[PDB]
Amino acid sequence: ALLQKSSELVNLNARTAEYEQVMNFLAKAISEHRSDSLYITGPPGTGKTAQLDMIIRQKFQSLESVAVTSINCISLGEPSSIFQKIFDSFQDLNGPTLQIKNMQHLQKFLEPYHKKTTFVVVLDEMDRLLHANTSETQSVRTILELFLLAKLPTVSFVLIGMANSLDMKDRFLSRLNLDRGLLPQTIVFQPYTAEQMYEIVIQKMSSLPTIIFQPMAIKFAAKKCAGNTGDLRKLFDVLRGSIEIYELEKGKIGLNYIAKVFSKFVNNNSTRTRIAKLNIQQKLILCTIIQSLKLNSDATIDESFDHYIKAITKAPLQRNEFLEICTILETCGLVSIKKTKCKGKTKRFVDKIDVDLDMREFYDEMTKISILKPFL
Amino acid sequence: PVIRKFTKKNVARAKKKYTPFSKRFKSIAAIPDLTSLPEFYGNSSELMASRFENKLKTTQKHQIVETIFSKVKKQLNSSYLPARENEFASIYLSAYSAIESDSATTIYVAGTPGVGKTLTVREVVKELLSSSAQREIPDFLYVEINGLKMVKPTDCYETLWNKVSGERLTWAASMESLEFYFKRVPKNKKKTIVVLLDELDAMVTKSQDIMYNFFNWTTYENAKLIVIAVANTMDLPERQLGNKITSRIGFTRIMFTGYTHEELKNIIDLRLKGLNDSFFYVDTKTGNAILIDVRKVRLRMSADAIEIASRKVASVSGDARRALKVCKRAAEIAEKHYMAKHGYGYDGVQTVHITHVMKALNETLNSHVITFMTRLSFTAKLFIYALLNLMKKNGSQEQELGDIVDEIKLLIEVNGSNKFVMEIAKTLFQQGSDNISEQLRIISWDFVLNQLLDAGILFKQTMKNDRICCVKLNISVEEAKRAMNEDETLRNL
Ligand SMILES: Nc1ncnc2c1ncn2[C@@H]1O[C@H](COP(=O)(O)OP(=O)(O)OP(O)(O)=S)[C@@H](O)[C@H]1O
Ligand SMILES: Nc1ncnc2c1ncn2[C@@H]1O[C@H](COP(=O)(O)OP(=O)(O)OP(O)(O)=S)[C@@H](O)[C@H]1O
Ligand SMILES: [Mg+2]
Ligand SMILES: [Mg+2]
Repeated sequence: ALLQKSSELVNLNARTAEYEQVMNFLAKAISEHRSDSLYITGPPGTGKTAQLDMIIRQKFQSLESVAVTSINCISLGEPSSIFQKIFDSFQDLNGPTLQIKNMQHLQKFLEPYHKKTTFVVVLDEMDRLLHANTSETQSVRTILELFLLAKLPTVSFVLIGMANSLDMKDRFLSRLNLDRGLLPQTIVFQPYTAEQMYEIVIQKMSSLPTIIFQPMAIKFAAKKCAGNTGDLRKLFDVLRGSIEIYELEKGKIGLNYIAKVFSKFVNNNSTRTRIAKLNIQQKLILCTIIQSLKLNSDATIDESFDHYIKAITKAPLQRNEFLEICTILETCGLVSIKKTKCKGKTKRFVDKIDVDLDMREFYDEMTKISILKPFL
Repeated sequence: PVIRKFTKKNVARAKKKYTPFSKRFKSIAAIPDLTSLPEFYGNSSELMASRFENKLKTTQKHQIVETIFSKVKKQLNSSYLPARENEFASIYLSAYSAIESDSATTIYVAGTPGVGKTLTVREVVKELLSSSAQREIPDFLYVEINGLKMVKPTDCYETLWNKVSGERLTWAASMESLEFYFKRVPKNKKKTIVVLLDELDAMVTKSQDIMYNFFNWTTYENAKLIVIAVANTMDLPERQLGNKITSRIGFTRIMFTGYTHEELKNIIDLRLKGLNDSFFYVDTKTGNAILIDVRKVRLRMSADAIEIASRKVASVSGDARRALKVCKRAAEIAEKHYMAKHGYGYDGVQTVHITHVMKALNETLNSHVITFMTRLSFTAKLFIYALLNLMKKNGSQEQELGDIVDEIKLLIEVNGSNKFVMEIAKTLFQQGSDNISEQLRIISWDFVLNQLLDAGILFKQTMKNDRICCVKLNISVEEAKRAMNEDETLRNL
């Protein structure tokens, strides 16, 4: 069971290149003061939830008195239910009525009756809440509203932000950016040198290895993942698949998966294009759609079939053969036929045609067929 | 008492509780063992579906009569296989390495409709239940979430928490309950559960929160769920889901490719292994065939007919359901020939061949619009002819109706020589009688507008002015050209 004990997908443990950087943004967690004005904002999969498990797992165990429970910004949707879920501290009788109006009714609850104690909540996936109200109206309004740090008594009620992928970071406004609270610190957490990260996950071991993964294949895996944004959860589902395709024989085999899932999504632009088409009637029609693009952008299948009897007019053929042979070009993954608005003059639905790949390699695909050269 | 502004007299509310699983005990350290609980995981009162069973059974009467082709039309219904092995093995290994390792994986299958993905996934779950009965693994509670079998796309929470827990809440209480049960409850008190997300692209609604939660409960260490979500397009999280949820779904992405003609021939061979070339004891009096007056009859479901039915359906979309539909229509055609030729009626050998299955292969390759516009009325063909010859003058495909009217009047006035059109141009404008003035429109004009509007040949835009209401040919112009050339009168008119 040494192959099953190689679990790389969900595990107990930036621990890769920024260990001093994560261990120097946890300052005032024992002095009962305000620590850091940081905003964790990075690519989706770098390890923000990973560091923010350990940063509280240091301060969970025998509790100076700290009571802290983590929740998420999931069942909110609208800016309506932010404050009720964090109110399971002393399970009070109040909470529904007095609290959800105003900041001074939560400033009423910032002073601690039961000693200084501690209660710092970490609202998780906080960019998911602020993506409503369509300009700023009650979500970006709430983000410029709940980052006020105005009165600072002896009260431990800080809240670090858990922002998601860089979808709407670079969109700002002067209310969000002018000296109120926890703004001016944001860090990209991209795990470069993830080879050493995998070495830490395997050396933190409970199942002794004999033949380790080859670091040439490990560095090839770390090369062929971090070009897009550098997702680590994406790379964690690659070596697991490599040892899963190793078990299908009952670095030499941890490569054909990426050389398998890159080629599978890619397939062949022109080599398999005609190969799969093998049929000429499944070949020249793609040229008919190519000629039905530089005259009209509302390429109806009729327009793909009025182009058909403006090319072959030199055993009959009905429209059903054309629209079912187009399903082959649908099945392979080139063409899109669905109902759209059909702007035109009247606005009722009809079929469309669209193509995806750029006309560079397909123009080299016709260099072997002598009948698809005059149609270009 | 009060006078109300409106009424809601026809309202029906369920009996569903509002407080979630987080407020049962309010003690995380004292959660009882959820596995061997009486209500949880379907351990009590599992007759909750079989209440309506003795409603659709009536009389066990009157001696139903099977025929020689009723057997094949029963074996060609919904029900090792030499079709999916490199997908079955990878899926069962990827779902077994999490059952044995208490893990939280997510498998992603996809394919165009018919490639057997839900069949192989349900057989994977049946085999894992057999392994659980053999007790080489722990057991699980199996939940199938069909994306289209629910009236609200947020009822996935309700049915999942109901299947897990035996209690039914509202959808908000169910999503908070499932969030707590998948975050905080430790892995000693929960047995694992496998979730089939059937037809995933119907729960992407307005927030992507359901797609968030079902793929973000599996990133937790403390949640033992395996999501084996199926789909209908391979690049779905690149089209309609976020890139973070693409990173959640990951890199497995095992595609169920289309079938081949050899695989489809093997499929129909296994479907008819028990019936092909066998012997039946029919009776001359009725036709009631019985497999091993009385006539011993063979049954040659011919391999050439099978492969010529299989090559076309292997080309177009490659579906192991459409192959069964073709080979069931062939048996239906055979049974109809047999019953009509013998006078049998409901209460030599028999064959299915190439020039007998070609009708089942041609029943779905016929455009019955040409044979519709030929049998159309003369005024409707004249309408279509006026629309067709306005197009060469205009070049818009969207001619007005006042133009069609004047073009019809132009054709009728410019053909004053033909005996047919001088016989018909009296009735066309005055219904063949006097005491009726010459109408501006021809008789049956709104009728032949509506008879093509409802049929989808014609396509008129909505407006109040029936001189400038535009009109488009929704089908085509080439097939209208090939349908207007067999009239013997419109070919010259
Ligand atoms: N240094 C690390 N060591 C071990 N596992 C890690 C490490 N960094 C990340 N992970 C794993 O990868 C996951 C990534 O965590 P997340 O921060 O949630 O990813 P993400 O890109 O931030 O997604 P978001 O926050 O929803 S945009 C963690 O939950 C761990 O399972
Ligand atoms: N290899 C096979 N062996 C037997 N039956 C098959 C096979 N492949 C497909 N089928 C038929 O397909 C049905 C199973 O449904 P599937 O086609 O696997 O579901 P699907 O591919 O997701 O189709 P949709 O789009 O979800 S309705 C069964 O009832 C079979 O009759
Ligand atoms: Mg996270
Ligand atoms: Mg299905």
